[PDB]
Amino acid sequence: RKEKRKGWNKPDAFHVCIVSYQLVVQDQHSFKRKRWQYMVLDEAHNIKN
DNA sequence: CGCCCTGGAGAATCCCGGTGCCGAGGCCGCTCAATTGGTCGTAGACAGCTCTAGCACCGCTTAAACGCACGTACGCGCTGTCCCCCGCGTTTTAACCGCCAAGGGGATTACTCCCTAGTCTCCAGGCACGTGTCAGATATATACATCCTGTGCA
Repeated sequence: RKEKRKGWNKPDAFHVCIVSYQLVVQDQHSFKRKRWQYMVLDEAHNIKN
């Protein structure tokens, strides 16, 4: 993940990113820094709580 | 034939932004032991006087300190050996959350009696002190006890 995040910030290396549900719990501090346009949730019956 | 010195390579570090996050401090409400004064009685500093071991000293009387000479043997330097834990990759488990919500007992706060001991008081007696007495260690008569000497002998 560090190797994925070293081409991350300054330029645009991707038009979309694929991140698992549970990884945003640990990496929430890193993912909250970058601005985003669309964040979509699959099978929302998880987050329902 | 194989080793210091150089050069290429790699990665670990330092430092400078860049944005989200939370408790340090400020602000208020409040509220209780510090502050001020008076009363009261009480131990500490000031002599006072005394008395007693520390101080400085002098001179026998040994007795450790010292200087040195020898020495020998273990601390140390060097060398060969080998093996054991570090570095790294691959396997395996501990712990967090999600589900899906309930109580539970133990220190806290507040209240409530109740009785053990501080304080005061007087009566008595007991252990620090002075003296009696024996234990141990000390210094000296003493009855033989071992050389020395007249001394008489064969």
